[PDB]
Order: sequence, then structure tokens, then C-alpha cells
Amino acid sequence: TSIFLQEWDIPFEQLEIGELIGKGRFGQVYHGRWGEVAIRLIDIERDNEDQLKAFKREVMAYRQTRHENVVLFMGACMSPPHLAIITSLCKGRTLYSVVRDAKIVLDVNKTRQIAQEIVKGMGYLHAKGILHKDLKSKNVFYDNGKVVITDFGLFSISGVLQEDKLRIQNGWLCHLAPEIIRQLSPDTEEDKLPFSKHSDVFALGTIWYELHAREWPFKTQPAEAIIWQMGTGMKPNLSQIGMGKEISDILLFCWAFEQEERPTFTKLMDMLEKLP
Amino acid sequence: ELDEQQRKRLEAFLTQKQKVGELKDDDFEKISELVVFKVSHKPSGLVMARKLIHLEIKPAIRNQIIRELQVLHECNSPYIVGFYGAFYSDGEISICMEHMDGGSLDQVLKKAGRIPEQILGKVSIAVIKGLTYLREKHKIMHRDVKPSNILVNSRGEIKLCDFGVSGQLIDSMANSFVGTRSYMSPERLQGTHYSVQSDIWSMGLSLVEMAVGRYPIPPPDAKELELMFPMAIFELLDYIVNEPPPKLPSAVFSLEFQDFVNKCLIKNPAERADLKQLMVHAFIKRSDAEEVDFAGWLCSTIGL
Ligand SMILES: Nc1ncnc2c1ncn2[C@@H]1O[C@H](COP(=O)(O)OP(=O)(O)NP(=O)(O)O)[C@@H](O)[C@H]1O
Ligand SMILES: Nc1ncnc2c1ncn2[C@@H]1O[C@H](COP(=O)(O)OP(=O)(O)NP(=O)(O)O)[C@@H](O)[C@H]1O
Ligand SMILES: O=C(c1ccc(F)c(F)c1Nc1ccc(I)cc1F)N1CC(O)([C@H]2CCCCN2)C1
Ligand SMILES: [Mg+2]
Ligand SMILES: [Mg+2]
Repeated sequence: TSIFLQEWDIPFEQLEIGELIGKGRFGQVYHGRWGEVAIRLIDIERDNEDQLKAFKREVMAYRQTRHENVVLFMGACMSPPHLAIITSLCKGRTLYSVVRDAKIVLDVNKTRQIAQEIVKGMGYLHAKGILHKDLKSKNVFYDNGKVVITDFGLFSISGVLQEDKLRIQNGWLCHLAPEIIRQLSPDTEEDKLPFSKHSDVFALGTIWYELHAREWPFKTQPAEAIIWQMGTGMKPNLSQIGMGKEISDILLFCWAFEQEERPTFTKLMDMLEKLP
Repeated sequence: ELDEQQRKRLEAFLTQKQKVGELKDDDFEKISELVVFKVSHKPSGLVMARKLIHLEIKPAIRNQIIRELQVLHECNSPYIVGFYGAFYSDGEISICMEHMDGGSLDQVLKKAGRIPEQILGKVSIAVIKGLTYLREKHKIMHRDVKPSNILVNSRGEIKLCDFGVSGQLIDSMANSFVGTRSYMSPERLQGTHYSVQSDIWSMGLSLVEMAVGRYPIPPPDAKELELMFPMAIFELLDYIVNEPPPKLPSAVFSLEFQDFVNKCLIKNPAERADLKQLMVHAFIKRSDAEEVDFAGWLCSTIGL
């Protein structure tokens, strides 16, 4: 029923909490000092035994992770209603900001390189049987070539959807593979959507689009239009900006309508190697 | 496309708007919840409705929002709710507008059982006339006409609301809400080019819901229309795109009305009736020259 900070392999004496780094839908995330760290505070029901042990399920898993392309998970302490996830602090900016910054050039060699980093991290997490469930450019950090994946697994315990009208954030729907898109309802619950390794590969496809177009797909369209277009399998390409066939074929594969036709992260890494 | 009794009220509203000067938070006292709250201006004795849209973005974009929003002072019509001003306060932009004491027809339909055909004829003239004004005098389409944004009063006007005046304010919105009642046209769902025809589809669908007392997709079986007289978002929307459109029951409504909605609910927007056609449709020619005390029906059903 409890997770204390002495259960972890990071020797911890004191934890300072500094300013809030930013707003977000799942808890609050502050600067901290341990070196410097990022502290995400979460609120739970005093006795929601269901969700408390569900949460613990996930966090012991994270204790086994260590990989250069995944943010270093450092510890989690429980005391209801207050929970904390402590990770390493990312220097630099999110990939979201970098792509949308006009002063940074993002050539095709570099986009292939960034994409390859994200895939290595994702294949590691998959190899350890951990699904991300919220892969996206606001959850990737880039500092002069170092690329780190963050916030994996959180979505299960997230509650970012929370009468009879489902809340949809800009950017969310275009990362959701069709099998998921076809099941959203105002009764939908984060812990029961049919996420899979295949849905994670789909989400990487949206990032590849975003890397080259420097904007999300379906940028123009309202949510309902996006749901129908994506649910029936209509998808953009990159020919309108002169991207070659090879850079577009990865999208055809990652966004494939039937999941089993989408590649694992291992095969996808190979496909990215073979670009010019 | 001009009347006098209507002529008296428009300047009078303009005269009222003279009162406002400028707006900010402490001028206003929360009266109730309707998100939009009915509030009382103290610098000027007006009772307005003020809607609070939560946006959190740096001022250069917010200044663009308000300049684009300032055009509503200029559109003025007996078929459009009256506008007073838009300012930003404390991470929310406020739009305060004429208050309509009857609410939305969404909200009116909840209290009534179903809305009778002759009143629905009248509301059809109001809505059709509003979009035509907007299209012809401001080159704008509404982009979301449906019952919650059409407002009615005890004085008896029916006017449109919440239309797309500022391309950027829609841009600035972080997140949208999708429930199980959609009024989006088939062509908008498919992401193809669209016009005020999309508003005409939305109007047809709203009319059938109000006439039957139920959102009509999926269509009810024989059991529930008899008594009248668990669905995922994607498959509701796909119903709109691929199944044949809803229709009024053939027994209880005049042919003119049925044909009126059927012309609104044609899937191909090029074949759907456009704005002027409906002004010449048999159904609204009949309804135009009719005597219904709309104010009377309203107050009796809602209790005022
Ligand atoms: N490990 C980290 N290092 C540095 N900044 C971080 C870290 N994790 C999160 N942040 C920042 O903290 C803020 C809140 O992040 P978060 O709560 O994950 O929401 P988000 O990913 O930005 N978008 P969303 O999940 O859709 O609400 C953002 O400004 C993040 O960039
Ligand atoms: N001027 C008004 N006078 C009276 N009631 C109003 C007015 N404007 C809005 N309402 C009511 O306020 C409630 C919420 O309306 P609103 O905040 O505009 O969102 P909504 O209509 O419910 N959904 P949406 O139309 O998509 O923005 C509804 O019950 C409306 O009927
Ligand atoms: O409120 C608005 C709105 C949007 C844009 C804009 F520029 C406005 F000025 C707006 N309001 C407004 C306008 C004129 C008057 I006269 C009074 C008003 F309150 N809405 C658009 C809406 O339908 C949402 C929710 C449903 C999906 C589509 N966006 C509801
Ligand atoms: Mg995040
Ligand atoms: Mg509204």
C-alpha cells in the first residue's frame, strides 16, 4: 500500500523542490535538487486501492530501466493522496519547440538522425515490455544532438480525459493509431484503451511527419473530422514539400491501417539507416 | 430584407451600447451560471451575458484576437445577438453580449416535449435570414449552427450566436470537446472544401431533432417513435457519412416541412439547397405569412 524513497538504488538524503517548470495536464512538474532533477507531483483518491496498486505495478518496472535514450527514472514515493515521480532533469528543449523554431535548420540527414535516436530508446522500452502510450514531440528532449524519451507509461495512470463529452487536446488524435481512434467515446478510460507496441510505432510515424513538415498532420481540421478521416485510414504524404519516396515510404509503413503490417522498432531502425 | 418594428430595437440597442465605454473585470458582478455567466455591469445599468474562453498565450496573438473580434460591433442585425466588447483578463478572454432570457432551443427543447411545426417554421426563417445577412454583408460563414447557440427571448426574437468571426481565436483554442451529438456536415467530416452549405446541413439536422424530441442518429426503431407519439464517436460519425440522412416521420408533419428538411439534409452540398432557395421554398412562404404568438408559447412552456 506504500512506496517510500529508500526502496530505490539512488541513495537519497534530501529532496528540494524549486520552481514550477511548466503547466501540464497530469500533476505538476517542478525543478528539484538531489544534482538537479525534475519532480512530478500527482494527486490520487485517499483510498482508491484499485489505482494505487495499479500505479505501483508500473513503477517497479521503471526501476529496471537504464538507457541513454530514455530519461533516467530515479524514484517514486507514495503517501496518499500525494504521489511523486522523480526523474532526471533534461537540459535543452523539447523536440516540439525545436521543430517549431524558425532559426533552427532541420535537414534530412539530421531528421533521420533524430528519428533513429527515438527508435533506439523505444525498442529498449519495448524489449523490457514497457509501452509508452503517449509518444509525441512534447515528450522528447533535444540538446545539441542528445535525444531522450520521457513520460513513458504515465498515460495509464494519467486521467487526462476525466459529462458525456470527451476532452481532446490539440495534437492528441493525430498520434492515435486507427484501432484506438475507432473506440473513443465519452465513456472512454485511459486504462482501457487498446494500446500496443503497434500503436507506439504509429505514434512514431506522426513524429516523422512532424519532423519533416515542421507541423502536425491534420493541422487544419477539427477533432471530429480528424477522427473520421483517421478511422477510415486516410493519411497525408510528404510529396507536397518535395520529400523523396524513401522518406515517405516509412510513413506508409508506420501508419499502415492494419497494425500487424506496421514494423517493430528493430526493423524500422534498419529502414532509417537506408536513407540518403 | 428590412422591417420597422425591427428598426426601433436596433438603434435602441446601439443607444444602449453607447453606455459601455470600456470593460474590465471589476465592472461586473456574477449573477448566475448558464463557460458563460449572466452578469450585471455596474458602470452602466446593463444586464449582459459574458462568456469566458480560457486561453493562455502571449499578448501578440491576443491583440490579434481582439482586433479580429472588433468587427462584431459593425455586424448588426435583427437576426444576430448584439455585441458589446471583448477584452482579456487573467488568462481568459471575455465576450459579453446581449442577454436572452429564454436560453437556447437545446434548453427550450428539454423543457418542452417537442417543438411544434409552426414555431419551427418561424425559427427557420430567423436562422436562414441570419446566415444570408452574414454571408452577403460580412462574407463570413457561421461554421457551427446547432440548438445550443440559437437564442430566444420573451419579446419574441430568434437569433444566432457563437459564430466564427476571428479565424485566430479558433486557432488559439488548445482543446475541443466532442460528445455524441454531432452537427458537422458530411463534407466537413471528410475534410473537403465547404461553404455556407455546411451551415444549411447543420440547420436541417437541428430542425429534425427539435421536431422529434431526440437527436436522430442513429434513427430510432419502430418501438421508440411509437412511444414518442452505447455508441462510439467514430461509428456515429461514419453513420453520418455513409448511411442515408435522417427524415421526419411521414405521418405527423406537413409535406412542405418534410421536403424542407430533406432539401437541407442532402449529402452532396452542391445539390443541397442554398440560402436563397430556402427563402423561396413552399414551407417558409407558408410560414412567413402566419400568426403564432411565439413569445406566448415560450413563456407558458418555460414559466415566465
Ligand atoms: N524531465 C523533464 N525535464 C525538463 N522539463 C520537463 C521534464 N518533464 C517535463 N518537463 C516540462 O514540464 C512541463 C510539464 O510537462 P508535462 O506535464 O509532461 O506536459 P506536456 O508533456 O508538456 N504536454 P501534455 O502531457 O499534453 O499536458 C513542460 O514544460 C515539460 O516540457
Ligand atoms: N446569451 C445567452 N443567453 C442565455 N443563455 C445563453 C447565452 N449564451 C449561451 N447561453 C447558454 O449557456 C449554456 C452554455 O453555452 P455556451 O457556453 O455557449 O456553450 P455551448 O453552447 O453549451 N456549447 P458550444 O455552442 O459548442 O460553445 C447553454 O445552456 C446556452 O444556452
Ligand atoms: O463561442 C464561440 C466563438 C468562437 C469564435 C469566435 F470568434 C467567437 F466570437 C465565438 N463566440 C461568440 C461569437 C459571436 C457572438 I454575437 C457571441 C459569441 F459568444 N463558439 C464556437 C463554438 O461553436 C465552439 C464550440 C463548438 C465547436 C466550434 N467552436 C462556440
Ligand atoms: Mg509530458
Ligand atoms: Mg456555445
